[PDB]
Amino acid sequence: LSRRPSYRKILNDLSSDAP
Amino acid sequence: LSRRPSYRKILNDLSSDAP
Amino acid sequence: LSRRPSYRKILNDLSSDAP
Amino acid sequence: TQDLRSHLVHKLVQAIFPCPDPCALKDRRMENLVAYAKKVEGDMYESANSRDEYYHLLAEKIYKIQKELEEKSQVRQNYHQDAEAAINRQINLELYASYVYLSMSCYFDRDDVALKNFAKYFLHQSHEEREHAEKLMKLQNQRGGRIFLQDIKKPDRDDWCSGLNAMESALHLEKSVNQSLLELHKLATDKNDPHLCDFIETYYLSEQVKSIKELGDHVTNLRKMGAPCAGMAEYLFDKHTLG
Amino acid sequence: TQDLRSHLVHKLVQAIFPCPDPCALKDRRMENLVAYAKKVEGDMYESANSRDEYYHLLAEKIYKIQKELEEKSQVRQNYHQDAEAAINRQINLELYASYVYLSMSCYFDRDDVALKNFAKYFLHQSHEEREHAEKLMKLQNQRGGRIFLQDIKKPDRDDWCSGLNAMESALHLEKSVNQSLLELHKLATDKNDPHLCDFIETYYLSEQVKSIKELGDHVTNLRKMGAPCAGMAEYLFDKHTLG
Amino acid sequence: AKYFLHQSHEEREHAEKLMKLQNQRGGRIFLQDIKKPDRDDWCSGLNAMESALHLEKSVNQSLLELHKLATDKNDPHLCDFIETYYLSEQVKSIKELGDHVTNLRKMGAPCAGMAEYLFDKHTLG
Amino acid sequence: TQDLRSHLVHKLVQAIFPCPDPCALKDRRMENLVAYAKKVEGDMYESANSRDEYYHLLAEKIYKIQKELEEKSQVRQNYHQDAEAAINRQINLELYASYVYLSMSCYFDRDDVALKNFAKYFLHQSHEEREHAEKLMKLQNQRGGRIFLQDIKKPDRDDWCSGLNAMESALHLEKSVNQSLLELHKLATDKNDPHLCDFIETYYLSEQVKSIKELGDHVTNLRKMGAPCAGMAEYLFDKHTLG
Repeated sequence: LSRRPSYRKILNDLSSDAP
Repeated sequence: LSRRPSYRKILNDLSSDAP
Repeated sequence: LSRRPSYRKILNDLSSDAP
Repeated sequence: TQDLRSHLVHKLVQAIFPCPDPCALKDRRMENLVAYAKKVEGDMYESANSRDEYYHLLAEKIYKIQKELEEKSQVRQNYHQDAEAAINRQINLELYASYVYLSMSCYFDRDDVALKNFAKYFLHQSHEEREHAEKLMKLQNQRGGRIFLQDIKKPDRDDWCSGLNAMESALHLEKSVNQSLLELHKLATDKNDPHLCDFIETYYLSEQVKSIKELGDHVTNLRKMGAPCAGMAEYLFDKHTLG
Repeated sequence: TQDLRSHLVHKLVQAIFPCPDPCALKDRRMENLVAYAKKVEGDMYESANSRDEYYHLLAEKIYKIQKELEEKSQVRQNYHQDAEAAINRQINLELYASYVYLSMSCYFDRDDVALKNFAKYFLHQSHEEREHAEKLMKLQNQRGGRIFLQDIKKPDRDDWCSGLNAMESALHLEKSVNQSLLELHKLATDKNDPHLCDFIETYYLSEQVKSIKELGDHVTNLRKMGAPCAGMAEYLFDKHTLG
Repeated sequence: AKYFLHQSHEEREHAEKLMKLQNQRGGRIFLQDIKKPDRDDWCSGLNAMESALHLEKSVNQSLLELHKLATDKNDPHLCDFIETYYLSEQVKSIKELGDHVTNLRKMGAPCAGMAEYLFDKHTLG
Repeated sequence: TQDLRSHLVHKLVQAIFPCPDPCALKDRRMENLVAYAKKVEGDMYESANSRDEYYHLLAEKIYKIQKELEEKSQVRQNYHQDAEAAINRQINLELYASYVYLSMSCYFDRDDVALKNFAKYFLHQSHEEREHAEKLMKLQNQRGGRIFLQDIKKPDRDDWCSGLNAMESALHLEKSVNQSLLELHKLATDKNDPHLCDFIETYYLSEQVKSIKELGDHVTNLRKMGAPCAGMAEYLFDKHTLG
């Protein structure tokens, strides 16, 4: 889940890439 | 206009910040 | 074809060897 | 939307599995893996609603798949994921500080500034921060924690005004680094990690305190002499202190 | 949408004008400037259609305002904006290469790799790239061109597989750097700039060719000995070549 | 005065090296009259630095024109030697003169004799 | 015509394919290759007219077969075949110049000449040309270009008359080398090759100009003193200049 920073990292990456 | 790279820089910044 | 020097090289070699 | 889907389907085959090996193993294993990836992504696409929820579910599936294929290090002993995240944030802050110091060094060595000693001091500070970041990375690698290097942020102020504003920004950056180190020490103490917090408070906090004191002395000198209210004070501080 | 508007209205007062001076001048000038900025942004907001076109018009207005307040350097002689953009792209590529080399150095010095000589070589290469980037920045500052440091991209492959893949990636990166240097030389030749292109082809291309040759020799050795098909070849290349 | 004498010696050595390079290539050298400075009284220090910077910029422009003429007239050796063993020193001198002008403008010269004395006893001292 | 046909049929098996490998692979592949070569040469012989056209067609077939089996180097970046041919011609000219200088050194150290300093100077010049040729070969190998070493031509004048004629021949040879270097620089500039032409004009043209100037000074001294019109001038130039 959100226990690792790669969660937020991939979330921000997908929010920046996808409109 | 688009003669300087800061054009594209600010354009990409505004496209990434604003939805 | 004649785009590489080995063309002229082999041509001169065959002209010198064969009568 | 074709290039976006192509990038999303080409990045998952690398995020799930690293790199295969032709000579050691075979080649059908990577083919079966990419086939299973295509199958699962098609099943997730056929059972979706919009666009953001599908991407979130795909990211969650990638995370769950990576939960097994981790291969923990044999040297890892008493280390939590919160400590790893704190070390990653500290590394990012150190890289940002090094970038800011490099920008300051490259801003003062121009022709409109003519301050070579300030540029040399900023370059030395950037080298010290780079060495500290490399030492932190080496210490994290010795403990067995993973390092995920991300993007390095740029300074929000490209034009550092003059010298007093640059010194104030450097002091604020050093205070932020000290606060981050204190938070890291507190997290290591709360999560049972005496070695890391002790090393941080021994071989890092002293240099941070010395740098903060030096920057405070420089700010006091610039405020008492007259900077940037007069170019004479900056020249004298360049030719005397950092000279 | 309140925080976004607040950030947009707080960044323009810094993008238009740099920093004022209380002791040298007064204080009413900055107030008049920020009042005029608020007036013009309100006039642009009252005469807008959607959201993206308003932001584009605001960016164009900021650019047009910055067109006057430039203050060109007195040392600038025969230099075009295309050369400045090329130098900025080269600096960004050098920073990316330094980041990739640092990641490679921090990936091999772990416990699951146990290659100290490879880590030392990668650290030396990263230091060389950093020194080359600093020299390029100093040369650009001596000519009078502006330097706009942006974000540094991260390596797309966090896990560099083994050693052969890392060497191939380093070779591809060196080839890309050489291509960028060739493009910079061509642009400087077409835009009448013999000094910059000559300095690039003299004090940079030789080191790039040497690095490409060394990486090619390393790849050939790893392919002939047997890497990553066998851990013996990597250990012997670590203890002999880079040892 | 010592810095200006060193710069004059450097320019003299560069001129002698150019003459030797021209003699090695076989080109004739026709030495003519040497013009005098149009400003006998160099005002103070800031005006002298500005005049030196303008002179260095003119020398750099002449070197660029020479390089362009050698490139258009098929002469890679001469233009390469000029852009390698001359343009670097010219850029360094231009940067140093720009730094000196910036220092004189920020400190206060010739608006105050203290700035000139401090720049004499610190920078060139 | 039996030995000629035997040589022609024994050289094609080496010109088409280099060398096989028994321990790594098998042995039937080389047998199949030589069988296909015999079949194609028999088919070309059965469908021929005279003798020269058959040899030309065989050479063209060998070239076309070698067009595929090339294995380009991974370090090759921006390099044309015209540049390779120019480098090969320059290497041949350097070898010819080294041979001429060696002949001059071995012609003056005899008993009928008695000029040891001239022989030492010619030997030093031959060593310098040999080192320059080796450096050119190394630079070509670093870029990835192939080197096809051919026969070295002999000096057309075995008896170099005396000293003035030898100096004039050396000056003409240096002028020819300089013209070849200028042509190479022009070809590299027209074919987009700044690195090679810059290296040639930096680390080679200076030595060529110095050698041309020294040879011109020697010719002027021999013409003013009186050589070969009197043996006193040669002895004094041997015991003073090169002494």
